[PDB]
Amino acid sequence: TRNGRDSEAKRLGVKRFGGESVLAGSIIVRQRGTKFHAGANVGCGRDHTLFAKADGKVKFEVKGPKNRKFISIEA
Amino acid sequence: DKKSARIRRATRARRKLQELGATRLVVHRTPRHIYAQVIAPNGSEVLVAASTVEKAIAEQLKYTGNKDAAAAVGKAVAERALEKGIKDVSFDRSGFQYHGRVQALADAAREAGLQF
Amino acid sequence: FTINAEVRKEQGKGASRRLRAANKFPAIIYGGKEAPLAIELDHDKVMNMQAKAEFYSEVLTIVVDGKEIKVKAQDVQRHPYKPKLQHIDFVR
Amino acid sequence: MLQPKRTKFRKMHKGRNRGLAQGTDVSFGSFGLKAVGRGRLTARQIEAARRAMTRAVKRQGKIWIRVFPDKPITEKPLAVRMGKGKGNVEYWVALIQPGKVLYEMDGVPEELAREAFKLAAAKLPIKTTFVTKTVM
Amino acid sequence: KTIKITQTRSAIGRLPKHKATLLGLGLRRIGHTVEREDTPAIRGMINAVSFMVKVE
RNA sequence: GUGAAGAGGGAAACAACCCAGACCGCCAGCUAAGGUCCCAAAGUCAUGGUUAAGUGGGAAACGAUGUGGGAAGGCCCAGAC
RNA sequence: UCCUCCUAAAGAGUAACGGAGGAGCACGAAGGUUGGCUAAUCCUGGUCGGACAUCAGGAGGUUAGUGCAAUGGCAUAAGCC
RNA sequence: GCUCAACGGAUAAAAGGUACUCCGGGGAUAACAGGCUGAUACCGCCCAAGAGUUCAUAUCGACGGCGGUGUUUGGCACCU
RNA sequence: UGCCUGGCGGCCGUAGCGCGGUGGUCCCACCUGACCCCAUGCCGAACUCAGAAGUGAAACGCCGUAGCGCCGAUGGUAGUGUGGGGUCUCCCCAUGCGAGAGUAGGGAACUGCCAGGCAA
Ligand SMILES: [Mg+2]
Ligand SMILES: [Mg+2]
Ligand SMILES: [Mg+2]
Ligand SMILES: [Mg+2]
Ligand SMILES: [Mg+2]
Ligand SMILES: [Mg+2]
Ligand SMILES: [Mg+2]
Ligand SMILES: [Mg+2]
Ligand SMILES: [Mg+2]
Ligand SMILES: [Mg+2]
Ligand SMILES: [Mg+2]
Ligand SMILES: [Mg+2]
Ligand SMILES: [Mg+2]
Ligand SMILES: [Mg+2]
Ligand SMILES: [Mg+2]
Ligand SMILES: [Mg+2]
Ligand SMILES: [Mg+2]
Ligand SMILES: [Mg+2]
Ligand SMILES: [Mg+2]
Ligand SMILES: [Mg+2]
Ligand SMILES: [Mg+2]
Ligand SMILES: [Mg+2]
Ligand SMILES: [Mg+2]
Ligand SMILES: [Mg+2]
Ligand SMILES: [Mg+2]
Ligand SMILES: [Mg+2]
Ligand SMILES: [Mg+2]
Ligand SMILES: [Mg+2]
Ligand SMILES: [Mg+2]
Ligand SMILES: [Mg+2]
Ligand SMILES: [Mg+2]
Ligand SMILES: [Mg+2]
Ligand SMILES: [Mg+2]
Ligand SMILES: [Mg+2]
Ligand SMILES: [Mg+2]
Ligand SMILES: [Mg+2]
Ligand SMILES: [Mg+2]
Ligand SMILES: [Mg+2]
Ligand SMILES: [Mg+2]
Ligand SMILES: [Mg+2]
Ligand SMILES: [Mg+2]
Ligand SMILES: [Mg+2]
Ligand SMILES: [Mg+2]
Ligand SMILES: [Mg+2]
Ligand SMILES: [Mg+2]
Ligand SMILES: [Mg+2]
Ligand SMILES: [Mg+2]
Ligand SMILES: [Mg+2]
Ligand SMILES: [Mg+2]
Ligand SMILES: [Mg+2]
Ligand SMILES: [Mg+2]
Ligand SMILES: [Mg+2]
Ligand SMILES: [Mg+2]
Ligand SMILES: [Mg+2]
Ligand SMILES: [Mg+2]
Ligand SMILES: [Mg+2]
Ligand SMILES: [Mg+2]
Ligand SMILES: [Mg+2]
Ligand SMILES: [Mg+2]
Ligand SMILES: [Mg+2]
Ligand SMILES: [Mg+2]
Ligand SMILES: [Mg+2]
Ligand SMILES: [Mg+2]
Ligand SMILES: [Mg+2]
Ligand SMILES: [Mg+2]
Ligand SMILES: [Mg+2]
Ligand SMILES: [Mg+2]
Ligand SMILES: [Mg+2]
Ligand SMILES: [Mg+2]
Ligand SMILES: [Mg+2]
Ligand SMILES: [Mg+2]
Ligand SMILES: [Mg+2]
Ligand SMILES: [Mg+2]
Ligand SMILES: [Mg+2]
Ligand SMILES: [Mg+2]
Ligand SMILES: [Mg+2]
Ligand SMILES: [Mg+2]
Ligand SMILES: [Mg+2]
Ligand SMILES: [Mg+2]
Ligand SMILES: [Mg+2]
Ligand SMILES: [Mg+2]
Ligand SMILES: [Mg+2]
Ligand SMILES: [Mg+2]
Ligand SMILES: [Mg+2]
Ligand SMILES: [Mg+2]
Ligand SMILES: [Mg+2]
Ligand SMILES: [Mg+2]
Ligand SMILES: [Mg+2]
Ligand SMILES: [Mg+2]
Ligand SMILES: [Mg+2]
Ligand SMILES: [Mg+2]
Ligand SMILES: [Mg+2]
Ligand SMILES: [Mg+2]
Ligand SMILES: [Mg+2]
Ligand SMILES: [Mg+2]
Ligand SMILES: [Mg+2]
Ligand SMILES: [Mg+2]
Ligand SMILES: [Mg+2]
Ligand SMILES: [Mg+2]
Ligand SMILES: [Mg+2]
Ligand SMILES: [Mg+2]
Ligand SMILES: [Mg+2]
Ligand SMILES: [Mg+2]
Ligand SMILES: [Mg+2]
Ligand SMILES: [Mg+2]
Ligand SMILES: [Mg+2]
Ligand SMILES: [Mg+2]
Ligand SMILES: [Mg+2]
Ligand SMILES: [Mg+2]
Ligand SMILES: [Mg+2]
Ligand SMILES: [Mg+2]
Ligand SMILES: [Mg+2]
Ligand SMILES: [Mg+2]
Ligand SMILES: [Mg+2]
Ligand SMILES: [Mg+2]
Ligand SMILES: [Mg+2]
Ligand SMILES: [Mg+2]
Repeated sequence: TRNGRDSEAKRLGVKRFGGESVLAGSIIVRQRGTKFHAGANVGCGRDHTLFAKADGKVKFEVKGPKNRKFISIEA
Repeated sequence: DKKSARIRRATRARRKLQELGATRLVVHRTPRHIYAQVIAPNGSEVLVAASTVEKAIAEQLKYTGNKDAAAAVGKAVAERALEKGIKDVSFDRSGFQYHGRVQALADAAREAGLQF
Repeated sequence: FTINAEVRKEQGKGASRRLRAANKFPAIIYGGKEAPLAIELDHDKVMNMQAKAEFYSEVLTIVVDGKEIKVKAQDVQRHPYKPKLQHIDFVR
Repeated sequence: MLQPKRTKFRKMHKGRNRGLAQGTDVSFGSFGLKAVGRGRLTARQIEAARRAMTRAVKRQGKIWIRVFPDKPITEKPLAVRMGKGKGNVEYWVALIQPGKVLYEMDGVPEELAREAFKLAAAKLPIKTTFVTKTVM
Repeated sequence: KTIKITQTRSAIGRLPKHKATLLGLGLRRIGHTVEREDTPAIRGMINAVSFMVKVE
């Protein structure tokens, strides 16, 4: 065969889903590009990894001019 | 169109400043007149607002649209802001280059007592 | 150009197929300010009716519960390969 | 022999020819050869069935071909073991579900149409039927 | 108001969820007339394994 | 899911298919799959049709006034086939 | 050995001598931050100058660009200054 | 300070021959035969563009299509 | 109370395009000017400052229109969870869920605080 190669899988996705209680610093979404965006009390690291900046429940929203998915946290 | 280029030039400040959840002092400049308003951290409701369009301030000045007028507004806003109970604020220049009238407004707002 | 037609009570995939496998097929009447009306009717008549070119142009008066409703055949669903009708949309 | 002029990928998965067809109504011509059965028509079969039609109706009339291959079929050579790569693309096929109009015809009589579609229908693996363009 | 449920089929060649559902109803063997309190849940449990249980 | 590591009844015989999970005993009764004229436990059961090929009891393209149902479409008393 | 896509059956994971491509670096500015900016490709007019160099206006709007594959992402621009 | 790239790296340091061979094992794995399969092979059939002085179906039958057989080349590795 | 502007949101196409309009007393715009503040990899075009002769052209705001975009039932269809079945590459049946596309139709956004002018 000419090919027969592949990389190791990266385990990317929504780790904590909407409504779930998360602790301050908990990773909510591992992904490549900002598919989801950082809302209230949610960060965005160098890897575009969205993480909780406060102890609370995760909230998925669909707002903005371009209709993007945002992840917020509400205590 | 110019306006639309000024809105997007401002947006980065606004969207960064609403994330922090800070009370922003918006300053809309115009060839004739200058405006200024202290807006609540939510962004919807206004707490304090003043301008050269207000007759109370317009009656005093020579011409409404210059550095000496901007100071008269900048003083007026910060004079109200302290009476309401506001002190710690942010300054949203609103896509206007921080140099002339807006600087004269900002420095007057600092010299009046408003803390930023 | 007059056909007697019953009112539907069961409606879905289970009912429709049971109906279609009983010499009949489902249709619907709709238009104007009134609510839509789901209408069961016989196959062998309406199959012979569609051969005439007037069917897809002229006004048909469908008889339901005594009342005669005036309609035009807007849209229609043929069975993929077998020569038979699945469903008709009667605009008012 | 019909084939895509350049594609993204050379070799395609086998897949599963399921469901009903979409190109069901007779759109362009007056008559049409509808596929009753399920199957897959090769590039050769389509040409062979076209030649059988076009020669029956002579120079007159107009014919369409609603189906096109765009699916490469691979085949492993003779005296070759399993594995050691996906086989080489030999021929091209169009997957045909039930209901799919294959050929369409116009500018001929109804009497002479059916006879022309029999000659094509004989060439094809799939069981077919005659269909007329009904107005809505 | 209670409802009498009876197991009328074996729980051998069944899905783990259907193996669970009978453990949630409390049915052990075929021909076990277990009666339970009628709620929206228990009717759902019966609806999940309706093929192998009978209601009185 | 089953076997592996699960016997028992059925699929003629048939680890994995259908039914069903053997603690031990009894010359008790009710059922599952599957069956009920004889080999062999139980319907030569009841009613309404189909089949004439021993189909049932291996198979395709295609072929044919086989034979049942239907829903239509061509003509009569000026008498069509 | 490492990265990307599909196979992978709408969380993650998932094989084959299955299907296609890349990497063994680059950069004291290509980092930081502040303040700005907006693209492709055409149309018409214009010296040498022509399809295309540079200019003007109009059209399209992210087909662009992203130090390198592929993926996801970016006008608040992560783009170019 | 290592293409320790056979990239969880056996040593700092390593290629071949055996038909002169031997021991331990395997039908976990090939060569013969069997089996399952039937791409290929063989054997039929379906449509009819043409040849045949004219005339498709006396005899051939292109383009295509559908089966059988287990007779060839194969595949698989289920028995030994 | 209302009618007109501006500022900042909420909501992101029923909210956007085009076309047809109409508005200048303030509001906004161009416009005026270029020691001073500042600006151009050239250029007061841009950004900036000092202004008040002009206009509502352009840009903007408001009213009007379906040419598009956009929203979108009911019914059917596809698909599919579970237990069955068949003539088993593919279907079908009971029961649960149930699209997408199209169709009737909808459809020139709806608002929040705050400021100014005018009829009160
Ligand atoms: Mg991957
Ligand atoms: Mg993988
Ligand atoms: Mg808890
Ligand atoms: Mg960081
Ligand atoms: Mg419904
Ligand atoms: Mg169903
Ligand atoms: Mg109406
Ligand atoms: Mg081509
Ligand atoms: Mg699939
Ligand atoms: Mg499709
Ligand atoms: Mg289509
Ligand atoms: Mg090879
Ligand atoms: Mg009991
Ligand atoms: Mg009991
Ligand atoms: Mg063992
Ligand atoms: Mg057993
Ligand atoms: Mg047994
Ligand atoms: Mg036995
Ligand atoms: Mg048997
Ligand atoms: Mg066996
Ligand atoms: Mg046995
Ligand atoms: Mg059973
Ligand atoms: Mg048990
Ligand atoms: Mg058990
Ligand atoms: Mg037991
Ligand atoms: Mg015992
Ligand atoms: Mg009893
Ligand atoms: Mg008994
Ligand atoms: Mg039985
Ligand atoms: Mg029997
Ligand atoms: Mg016997
Ligand atoms: Mg026996
Ligand atoms: Mg007996
Ligand atoms: Mg007798
Ligand atoms: Mg009898
Ligand atoms: Mg009889
Ligand atoms: Mg039979
Ligand atoms: Mg036979
Ligand atoms: Mg036949
Ligand atoms: Mg016949
Ligand atoms: Mg008969
Ligand atoms: Mg008959
Ligand atoms: Mg009869
Ligand atoms: Mg009848
Ligand atoms: Mg009759
Ligand atoms: Mg590895
Ligand atoms: Mg995909
Ligand atoms: Mg996947
Ligand atoms: Mg996945
Ligand atoms: Mg999955
Ligand atoms: Mg793991
Ligand atoms: Mg595995
Ligand atoms: Mg792999
Ligand atoms: Mg390589
Ligand atoms: Mg330096
Ligand atoms: Mg730089
Ligand atoms: Mg930098
Ligand atoms: Mg500076
Ligand atoms: Mg910047
Ligand atoms: Mg691009
Ligand atoms: Mg990309
Ligand atoms: Mg640069
Ligand atoms: Mg090293
Ligand atoms: Mg090694
Ligand atoms: Mg090595
Ligand atoms: Mg290794
Ligand atoms: Mg590894
Ligand atoms: Mg090693
Ligand atoms: Mg030897
Ligand atoms: Mg030897
Ligand atoms: Mg020796
Ligand atoms: Mg030995
Ligand atoms: Mg092995
Ligand atoms: Mg041999
Ligand atoms: Mg052998
Ligand atoms: Mg055999
Ligand atoms: Mg065999
Ligand atoms: Mg064969
Ligand atoms: Mg023959
Ligand atoms: Mg023949
Ligand atoms: Mg012959
Ligand atoms: Mg045969
Ligand atoms: Mg043999
Ligand atoms: Mg073996
Ligand atoms: Mg094996
Ligand atoms: Mg043996
Ligand atoms: Mg435009
Ligand atoms: Mg506009
Ligand atoms: Mg006027
Ligand atoms: Mg100027
Ligand atoms: Mg004037
Ligand atoms: Mg004026
Ligand atoms: Mg105008
Ligand atoms: Mg408007
Ligand atoms: Mg309308
Ligand atoms: Mg909407
Ligand atoms: Mg839509
Ligand atoms: Mg929408
Ligand atoms: Mg709906
Ligand atoms: Mg409704
Ligand atoms: Mg529906
Ligand atoms: Mg399903
Ligand atoms: Mg099932
Ligand atoms: Mg059954
Ligand atoms: Mg829904
Ligand atoms: Mg819908
Ligand atoms: Mg739609
Ligand atoms: Mg469409
Ligand atoms: Mg329409
Ligand atoms: Mg209405
Ligand atoms: Mg209308
Ligand atoms: Mg509109
Ligand atoms: Mg409009
Ligand atoms: Mg309006
Ligand atoms: Mg209206
Ligand atoms: Mg709305
Ligand atoms: Mg409005």
